[PDB]
Amino acid sequence: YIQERLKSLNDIETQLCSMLQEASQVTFIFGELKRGNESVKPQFENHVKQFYERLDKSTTQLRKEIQLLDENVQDTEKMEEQLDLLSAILDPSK
Amino acid sequence: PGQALDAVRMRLAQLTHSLRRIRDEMSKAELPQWYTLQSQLNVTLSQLVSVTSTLQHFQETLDSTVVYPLPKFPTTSHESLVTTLLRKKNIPEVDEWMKYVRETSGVTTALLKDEEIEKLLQQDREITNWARTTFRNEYGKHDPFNVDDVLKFTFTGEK
Amino acid sequence: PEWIQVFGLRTENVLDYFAESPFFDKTSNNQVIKMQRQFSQLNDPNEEEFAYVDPARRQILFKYPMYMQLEEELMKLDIFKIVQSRLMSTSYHLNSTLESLYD
Amino acid sequence: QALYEKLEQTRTILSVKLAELINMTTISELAVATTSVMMVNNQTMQLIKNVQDLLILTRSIKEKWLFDEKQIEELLDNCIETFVAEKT
Amino acid sequence: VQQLSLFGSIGDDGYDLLISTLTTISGNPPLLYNSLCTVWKPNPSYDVPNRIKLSKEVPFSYLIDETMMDKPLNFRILKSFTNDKIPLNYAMTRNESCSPWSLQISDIRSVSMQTIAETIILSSAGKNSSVSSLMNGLGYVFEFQYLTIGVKFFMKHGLILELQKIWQIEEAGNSQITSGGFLLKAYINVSRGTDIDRINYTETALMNLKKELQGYIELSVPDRQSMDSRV
Amino acid sequence: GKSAVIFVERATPATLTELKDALSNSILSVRDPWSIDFRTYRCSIKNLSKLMYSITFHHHGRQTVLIKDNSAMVTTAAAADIPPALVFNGSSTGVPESIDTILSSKLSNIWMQRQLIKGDAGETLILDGLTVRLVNLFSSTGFKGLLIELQADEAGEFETKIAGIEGHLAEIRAKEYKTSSDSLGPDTSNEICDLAYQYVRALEL
Ligand SMILES: [Se]
Ligand SMILES: [Se]
Ligand SMILES: [Se]
Ligand SMILES: [Se]
Ligand SMILES: [Se]
Ligand SMILES: [Se]
Ligand SMILES: [Se]
Ligand SMILES: [Se]
Ligand SMILES: [Se]
Ligand SMILES: [Se]
Ligand SMILES: [Se]
Ligand SMILES: [Se]
Ligand SMILES: [Se]
Ligand SMILES: [Se]
Ligand SMILES: [Se]
Ligand SMILES: [Se]
Ligand SMILES: [Se]
Ligand SMILES: [Se]
Ligand SMILES: [Se]
Ligand SMILES: [Se]
Ligand SMILES: [Se]
Ligand SMILES: [Se]
Ligand SMILES: [Se]
Ligand SMILES: [Se]
Repeated sequence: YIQERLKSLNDIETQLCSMLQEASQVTFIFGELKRGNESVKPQFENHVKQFYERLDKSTTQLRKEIQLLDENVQDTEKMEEQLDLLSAILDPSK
Repeated sequence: PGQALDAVRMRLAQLTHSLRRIRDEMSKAELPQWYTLQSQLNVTLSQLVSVTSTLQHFQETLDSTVVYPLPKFPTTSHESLVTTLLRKKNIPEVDEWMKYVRETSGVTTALLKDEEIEKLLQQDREITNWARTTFRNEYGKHDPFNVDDVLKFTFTGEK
Repeated sequence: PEWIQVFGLRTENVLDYFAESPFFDKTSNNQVIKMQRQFSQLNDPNEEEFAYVDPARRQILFKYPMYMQLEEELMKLDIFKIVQSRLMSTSYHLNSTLESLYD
Repeated sequence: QALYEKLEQTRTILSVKLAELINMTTISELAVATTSVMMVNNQTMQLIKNVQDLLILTRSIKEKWLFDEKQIEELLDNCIETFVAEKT
Repeated sequence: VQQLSLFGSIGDDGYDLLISTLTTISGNPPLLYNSLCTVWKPNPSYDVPNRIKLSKEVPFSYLIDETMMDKPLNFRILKSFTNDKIPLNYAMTRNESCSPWSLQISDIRSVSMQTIAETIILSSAGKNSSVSSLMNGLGYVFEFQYLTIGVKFFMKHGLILELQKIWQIEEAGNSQITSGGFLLKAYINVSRGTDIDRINYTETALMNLKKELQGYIELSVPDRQSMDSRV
Repeated sequence: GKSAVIFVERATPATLTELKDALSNSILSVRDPWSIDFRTYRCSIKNLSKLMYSITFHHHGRQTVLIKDNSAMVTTAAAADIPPALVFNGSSTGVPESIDTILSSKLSNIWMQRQLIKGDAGETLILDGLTVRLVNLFSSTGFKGLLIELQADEAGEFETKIAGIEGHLAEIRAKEYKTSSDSLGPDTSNEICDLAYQYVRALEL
């Protein structure tokens, strides 16, 4: 059940690529209707729009390293460290 | 005078009740609590002030005709002078901040043009409008075993 | 209004009416139709209670001794937003205190 | 967690709601000075709200992290020559 | 002594996790203790309710008799038995000396706690000596018999959880009701009528797990009509 | 021959302290104090030995048992005297019960306790190879008696031990009270169990 939850996890992750990217075609048409006196309206917004949401494309670079982390990835057993001292005392006499 | 004007005031009381809780939470400092909850519970209570601020603009003909102070009966002999700046309303520094709205009004401005400059203000807004039907149009783009009782009834033997 | 008035005026009641129009300096013409009477007071100087009721003024004006003179010339006759603009200012102190909260 | 789906897909609907009323930033006297910082705060509020649901879901993608003994032979054979080769 | 309890279940396959997720979350892994609870009515023909109960834990060679149960192990009995359910037919009633045997009594708005007062035993002998005879000879004759195993994980505040599976042995042959998956159990047997403010702190340590445990399988307590020892 | 016991229906608590002086030659050590009870469970059932009998004894802890018509078994209220392995099956309640709070209060409809008597704060003294502990009883009838015990290490010396009991008891210069030496099962495996038959049988119950 590690697959369904990382399945919804890249199934919400691809809903961010339709999220940060629509923050592209949002900035584009603001330069076409542009060339006007006040055409700097969308410049306080769009440029606050793709300045703001372009750090939501930062959060889209952390997702795949998590699914590349599936590629990349009292209470002790230290009783076996008494295997470690053990080998040493057999090492001292041997 | 305003048989329904009082039902507007009870809706000023519903919105004023947004202040009640808010300000008694202010004093609820300085020990820190629930930013998400309160912030959202402060924002939400603020909005409605504007929406009762809205339901007033439909009645805006009676704040213009103004219905105004035919209203003061009491004869509160002097001490209502504080009810007089209180009845008085008028504008606070917020007015000092209204001229900051006047220098933000900046320029502009009339005396500036008469008309055809204004008709270039309205023809200036209306073109911000069409850019939005080009906007919404590109937006829709990506949009079994028996319940343990009977088993304890099976600890009662029941089959 | 005006203070140098009552200092030498000695207001009283119905002679304190004029100390208003003249004090506030707001009465123009149709309050000056009551200036045609005191200007024909100075220019001149050189039952029927069922034939009466104003009742806007008869169910209000009640007991006045002479508005009568202006009542016969009243026989011949013919901002709840600004209390809410300082409660707009109640919004700004929450606007800047909410804004200074934002920092 | 099917409720991270119901809230953060209502947060997805919130990214959907957050782009909705924000760009929606619109083009009375007292109340039309009102609505103009009403969306500077409540468009950008809800903007730090899906910015907060950006962080909530940015670092809550991170909470998706979550013998030679030879029996007693090599035990008691070296459990003597330890201590009786210790004192003797 | 008033004790309180509740339970739930999950598939056999997603019991691989839960077993070492009762190792991760409990701080102790499940451990095997065999428990066979047997019944006796009072002698049903008396005529002048709680039926008689009994228990024991037993030679590991005697439970599973086939090649010492196919070599040794601890949790290897987990994946082995579903419809194979008879390790022993019960050898009928079994039991003239009785061996160690024990019992207790428990009688009946968040949770439910029965007053449970207990006891133990050693051995029997004489005219009617045996366990079946000194059972109906005590005036209580057999109604039924039951059995199980368990895997328990130690916890804070003397809390323990034993995942279990049961069988029923009788006249028509014995078969395990563990069918369909695995079971679990946990309890706290209080000092008799112990402080209820520990009966409000007994629930809330269990509410952690109840709505923490809710969602691997829900945390809920079973019906009372089925609770009473009544027959 | 590791056990035996006896009682008296004629005696007083003021005849209880006396035998010390002439038995003070054999007493090396005074060990810890016992306590006790005894009661009869009368089944309320109709018709059909019909008298159910109960008892309890604390010397470094307690445990209980019952005997009716030559069929008996042993029990406990204790966790130590109960293998911890009994609780290892988890089978153990850990919520141990008075058996007399089990039968009297739970079972009140049919078998309610039909008799009660006992005596308290017993003591010990050491008779070589067979201990001797002593305590007195009090009925509803006023003072109802006295009672004492002995337990032998060696089995074969049990003939000289039962011979030595009445020889220091002939010096009693007092009037008869008797006992039973019998064993329930021809087995009689418990030096713990076989003085309880010399108890209930010699209490004439
Ligand atoms: Se975003
Ligand atoms: Se990684
Ligand atoms: Se070790
Ligand atoms: Se209201
Ligand atoms: Se306040
Ligand atoms: Se506040
Ligand atoms: Se303003
Ligand atoms: Se007058
Ligand atoms: Se005039
Ligand atoms: Se008048
Ligand atoms: Se008139
Ligand atoms: Se603030
Ligand atoms: Se903010
Ligand atoms: Se700060
Ligand atoms: Se907006
Ligand atoms: Se306003
Ligand atoms: Se708003
Ligand atoms: Se060592
Ligand atoms: Se646990
Ligand atoms: Se097996
Ligand atoms: Se309970
Ligand atoms: Se029984
Ligand atoms: Se609960
Ligand atoms: Se239950």
